[PDB]
Amino acid sequence: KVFGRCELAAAMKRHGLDNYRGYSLGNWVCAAKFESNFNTQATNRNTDGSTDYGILQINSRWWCNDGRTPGSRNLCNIPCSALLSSDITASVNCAKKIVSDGNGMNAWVAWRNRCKGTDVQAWIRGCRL
Amino acid sequence: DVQLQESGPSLVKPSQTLSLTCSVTGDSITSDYWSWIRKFPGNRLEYMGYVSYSGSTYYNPSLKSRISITRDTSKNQYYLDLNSVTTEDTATYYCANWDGDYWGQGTLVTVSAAKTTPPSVYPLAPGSAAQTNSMVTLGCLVKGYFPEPVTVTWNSGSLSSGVHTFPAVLQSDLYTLSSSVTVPSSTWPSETVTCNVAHPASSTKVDKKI
Amino acid sequence: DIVLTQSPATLSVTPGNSVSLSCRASQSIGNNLHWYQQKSHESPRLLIKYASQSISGIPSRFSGSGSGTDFTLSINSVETEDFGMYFCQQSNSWPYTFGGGTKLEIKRADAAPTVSIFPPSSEQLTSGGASVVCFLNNFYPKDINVKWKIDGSERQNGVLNSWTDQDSKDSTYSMSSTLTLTKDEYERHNSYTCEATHKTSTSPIVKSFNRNE
Repeated sequence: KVFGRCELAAAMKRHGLDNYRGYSLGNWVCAAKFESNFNTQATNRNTDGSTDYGILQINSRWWCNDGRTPGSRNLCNIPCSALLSSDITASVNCAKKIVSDGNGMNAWVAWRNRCKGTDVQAWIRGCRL
Repeated sequence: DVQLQESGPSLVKPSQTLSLTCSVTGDSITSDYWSWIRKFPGNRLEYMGYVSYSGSTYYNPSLKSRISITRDTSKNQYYLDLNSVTTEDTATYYCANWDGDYWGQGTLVTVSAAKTTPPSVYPLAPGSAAQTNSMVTLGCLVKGYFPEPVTVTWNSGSLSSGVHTFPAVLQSDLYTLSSSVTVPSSTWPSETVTCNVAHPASSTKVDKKI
Repeated sequence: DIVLTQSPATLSVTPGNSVSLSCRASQSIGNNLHWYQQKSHESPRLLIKYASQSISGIPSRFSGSGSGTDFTLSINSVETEDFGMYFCQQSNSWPYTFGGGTKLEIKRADAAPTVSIFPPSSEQLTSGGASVVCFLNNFYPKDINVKWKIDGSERQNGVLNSWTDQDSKDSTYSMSSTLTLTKDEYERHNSYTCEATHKTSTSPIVKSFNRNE
């Protein structure tokens, strides 16, 4: 599924992302924008064995098991297929664990490059939620 | 199937360091996030801290400067060290994964300067307090020991229904506990009833015939 | 720090009835609220994560709802085995914090204690001590009063009490009361009495013995 921006903002707020560990809602909308353009089915194969899955492009070397990735830790304790649903539950649960490491939202390359240090609240402006 | 086992001392002297180990199966230490939680006496739970995959730690501000959580993935273990303890650190300590699905068994750690002391075990027969009805209740008094726990069985565990073993009470640095067992009157004393006490801390095991 | 406040402190439930447990947060926490059950002598068990998400294997009779600052754990058709403590925990902000707990106990018919009193053992007397023990077994509700007398007069010094947790089979409580004296103090007096006052009678249950004939 490809979300609209305000649709995703509302869903992420219902899924408890606003102010999770200090990160405002716009951070998460911005990260989704630049990782997947709000596409829950996005997948990207990496040069190592791994693949990035779903709306937040969570990687199979570290965070989920797809069975084909050497070095896999499965830190979120899930199959990577769970990250490809129209239901963002599993992606949000895993994202929360990711950001609960000391590296925080720096886990996401797109967030570092396009969101960090900017007015991420622009991504929820004009949304009614 | 992930299993967590806590280990470490149950008695720590004031001003020393309380240390515990959590041994994990089924989940590499560097493949998860790992926590310590404690429960003080009145069901008051405190989240002590966690260590995430990168080795970053988060410590409760209440414990800032006294707590360390560390890892040894080669031993598939992680650790708690809590320095400069006081009697306020007496609690039941738990290790758990950060997701909360897997917990160790819980270990009571008592912080006290009091000396380890074996129990005196006394049989409680009716005596002058004759029991003249169809059931008789017998007991065993376990007095003057430190620290917890003791265990009590009756006839080596063969008598298990109708048993009440009471929580221990601390008075002037010593615990006392009692246990009752109820049996049909015609079976006692024709069939001997024996309470079996351990106190592991003092390597005591005693059997007392009623 | 976020403070979580639970309600009620204790629930006394008739098996087969449904109940609701509350957890309120001092700051908004989104859906970042988890529910645990803890039985005595066992570790906490995760029941619900993220306010409403189910946990593998937990009976469907447990469900969670709420958001923001107001959360509820619902238990449909409570079973006797659901007796224990229930805690909420937030993960929105570090430090993670827990509510103070709701104790779920099972309601059952009022029951008077079975009272038994025990003189000091010969072995204890030889060592110079004299404990008189009184068991008040299998009563309900948990509220009970115990009074000691020596030669007919009230005694409070040297009494220590201990109460069991609710029984898993019959939902009753038990209590032990121990009066500790020295051997010579015990031997100076004749009659010893344990008296229980419980809701089941306006008259106390009295168990006594005389040391000698």
